[PDB]
Amino acid sequence: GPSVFLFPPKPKDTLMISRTPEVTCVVVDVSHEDPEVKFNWYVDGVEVHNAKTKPREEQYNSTYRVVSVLTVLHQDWLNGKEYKCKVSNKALPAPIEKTISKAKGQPREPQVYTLPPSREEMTKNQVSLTCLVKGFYPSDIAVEWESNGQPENNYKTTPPVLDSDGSFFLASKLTVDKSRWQQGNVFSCSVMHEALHNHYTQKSLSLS
Amino acid sequence: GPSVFLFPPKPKDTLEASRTPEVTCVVVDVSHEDPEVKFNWYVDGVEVHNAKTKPREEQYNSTYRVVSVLTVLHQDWLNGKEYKCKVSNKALPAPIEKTISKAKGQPREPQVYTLPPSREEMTKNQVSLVCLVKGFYPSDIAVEWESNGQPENNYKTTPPVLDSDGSFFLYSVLTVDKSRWQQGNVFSCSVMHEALHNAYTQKSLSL
Amino acid sequence: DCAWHLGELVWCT
Ligand SMILES: *[C@@H]1O[C@H](CO[C@@H]2O[C@@H](C)[C@@H](O)[C@@H](O)[C@@H]2O)[C@@H](O[C@@H]2O[C@H](CO)[C@@H](O[C@@H]3O[C@H](CO[C@H]4O[C@H](CO)[C@@H](O)[C@H](O)[C@@H]4O[C@@H]4O[C@H](CO)[C@@H](O[C@@H]5O[C@H](CO)[C@H](O)[C@H](O)[C@H]5O)[C@H](O)[C@H]4NC(C)=O)[C@@H](O)[C@H](O[C@H]4O[C@H](CO)[C@@H](O)[C@H](O)[C@@H]4O)[C@@H]3O)[C@H](O)[C@H]2NC(C)=O)[C@H](O)[C@H]1NC(C)=O
Ligand SMILES: *[C@@H]1O[C@H](CO[C@@H]2O[C@@H](C)[C@@H](O)[C@@H](O)[C@@H]2O)[C@@H](O[C@@H]2O[C@H](CO)[C@@H](O[C@@H]3O[C@H](CO[C@H]4O[C@H](CO)[C@@H](O)[C@H](O)[C@@H]4O[C@@H]4O[C@H](CO)[C@@H](O[C@@H]5O[C@H](CO)[C@H](O)[C@H](O)[C@H]5O)[C@H](O)[C@H]4NC(C)=O)[C@@H](O)[C@H](O[C@H]4O[C@H](CO)[C@@H](O)[C@H](O)[C@@H]4O)[C@@H]3O)[C@H](O)[C@H]2NC(C)=O)[C@H](O)[C@H]1NC(C)=O
Repeated sequence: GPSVFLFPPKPKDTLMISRTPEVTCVVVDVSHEDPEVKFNWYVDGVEVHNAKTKPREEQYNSTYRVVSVLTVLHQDWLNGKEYKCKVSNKALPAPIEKTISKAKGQPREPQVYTLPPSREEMTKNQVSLTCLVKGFYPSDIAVEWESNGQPENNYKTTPPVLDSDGSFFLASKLTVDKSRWQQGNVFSCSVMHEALHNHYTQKSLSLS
Repeated sequence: GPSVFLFPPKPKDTLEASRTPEVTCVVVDVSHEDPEVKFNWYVDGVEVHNAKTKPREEQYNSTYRVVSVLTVLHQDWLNGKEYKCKVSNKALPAPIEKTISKAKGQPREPQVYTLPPSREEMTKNQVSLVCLVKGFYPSDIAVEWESNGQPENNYKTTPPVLDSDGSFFLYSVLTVDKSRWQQGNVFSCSVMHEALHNAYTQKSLSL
Repeated sequence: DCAWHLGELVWCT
């Protein structure tokens, strides 16, 4: 029979007032014989009605994928409201319910520290600029790098690691040509998190 | 029917001459009516007979968990030999085969760089000492910290992350009381990897 | 005061 999967909004979308956060109820294994699916939505037990169904998609394995999308307010998500999707279909002895929400717990402000390359890396063609982000809760975050207003895309970021005090830490490493580091260019670590002032902080780093 | 899982040895076990690395074949969902499981091991297609079975263990969800452990030689595993566990049982229509070995591809030597606490961190109770380990392949690694011959346990290490050049990297972060750092103590980052000289290196850091 | 990110508005208190 049909199965249900319910996904949160992207961190960025909940954090940027100019973006639109949405939760997504995905129903897989929908039969050709009974493709009609009914969605009910609840925000903290109270039903809402502004969900919209995305176009039906036929899958290579003879089933349909049906997806309902509920737009949410930023602050409802950040305040920790609970979102329930209830799915009904004829080929289903009983309706399936699924609930998701922000991680429970007091939010803690990330501490953001930029770290130049080791004197030992200076021999190499390319150098590592490190952004250490520690002491944040929950683990929902965005880390990006830039220089002179332009995104620097040659970075990688570790997944959040759970620390011994109950918060999370990660590190983000941007690899630049040594010559650009020598050239006095300023690089910036952009961190977005609910518990930061205005959801945003930026830390800069240049040849000392 | 039963299900099978085959686990690689610990990175540290393969890299330290004194420790004994092993491949582990786990069978779950073994029934009460047919608990007998036959294991056949092969090393590069060649059957070997030195596997040892662990005590049968009751899971209390109607099933047994049955484990076979095959000891391997350091060089055999590092030189990429392939290990196959064949599991037979009455509840299987056909025997189940699993195979594991080291990740393939030219091993690359990790670069180990130690990073002091930021000036901005220096107002806090405790500071973070960072060890950046980059440029390594495969991702089988171990990282530890010490000071004056004594292990420093208050650290966390990220899992290895795949980098744009096909090598891996991680960060390990040791958190110490600011005072300990301020007073000039040396802290060391120990890294074990098949591609290091003597499968080991150590980098140190102090104010 | 307001935070911006690559031109786009982040948040204002
Ligand atoms: C017939 O085929 C279908 C479809 O199969 C696809 O095509 C075929 C040909 C094959 O190639 C498949 O591999 C293809 O997927 C089968 O449907 C699949 O069933 C699986 C289980 O039945 C299900 O697994 C579950 O996946 C969860 C994660 O799903 C993610 O990621 C996968 C890939 O990693 C991706 O394919 C999925 O679509 C889904 O992607 C996320 O979607 C959401 C919502 O769209 C996104 O969130 C939104 O994003 C928008 C912007 O676009 C916006 O920002 C919104 O704010 C936001 O809400 C999100 O970004 C996407 N993420 C990514 C990374 O893409 C797992 O978490 C889950 O695991 C959990 O449950 C398990 C138990 O089942 C537990 O083991 C586990 O612990 C977890 O708790 C599941 O494994 C597949 O997703 C599903 N595939 C699709 C496409 O729906 C079908 O099974 C098969 N039927 C038969 C009878 O054979
Ligand atoms: C009855 O219960 C059993 C037992 O379950 C336990 O008890 C019950 C009552 C509950 O309380 C459970 O919560 C308990 O776990 C059920 O058995 C489970 O079945 C699962 C699937 O059927 C199976 O899932 C697969 O797990 C793999 C990872 O397993 C790891 O990690 C888990 C924890 O994360 C751990 O529980 C496992 O034991 C196993 O741990 C590793 O063990 C190996 C071997 O011992 C270790 O390697 C050795 O280490 C020693 C040092 O000690 C030495 O150095 C050796 O050299 C070395 O080899 C290793 O260190 C351990 N790792 C860790 C992290 O601890 C997944 O990889 C796998 O996923 C893969 O396959 C999936 C598809 O199937 C894919 O989706 C996926 O992406 C992967 O490709 C599975 O998820 C559980 O492991 C299994 N649990 C146990 C304990 O056996 C049983 O199902 C249930 N029956 C019924 C009918 O309900």
